[PDB]
Amino acid sequence: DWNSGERFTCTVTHTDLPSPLKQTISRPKGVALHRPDVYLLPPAREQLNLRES
Amino acid sequence: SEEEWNTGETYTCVVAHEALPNRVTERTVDKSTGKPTLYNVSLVMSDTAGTCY
Repeated sequence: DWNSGERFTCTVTHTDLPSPLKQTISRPKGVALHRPDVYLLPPAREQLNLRES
Repeated sequence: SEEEWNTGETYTCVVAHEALPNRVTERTVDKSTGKPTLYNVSLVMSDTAGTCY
C-alpha cells in the first residue's frame, strides 16, 4: 500500500484544535523515472604517487 | 708499468697551443675508457608513464 504510487501522509492532529499535518514522509512516486547512470572513477596518478592515501 | 693502467688509473694529457682559444686543453682515458672490453649498462627507467605521460 505505501509503495502503491501513493505519497502517504499522516493525519496527526492537536488536542487544542484539529490541525491535520499531512506531511509527506513518503517518497515522491512517479513524476519521471530514469536510470541513474553510475560511473566509478579511480584516484588520480598524483594521489597514488604521493603514497599517502 | 703494466700495473697502474691495469689497476684502472685514469691518465690525463694536457697541451697548450697558441691557436687554441683557451690556450690550454686536455683529454683523458682510463683502463675502462680505453676501449671497454665489455659494457655493464644496467639502466632502469622508473615510472615509465605517470603525470608527465
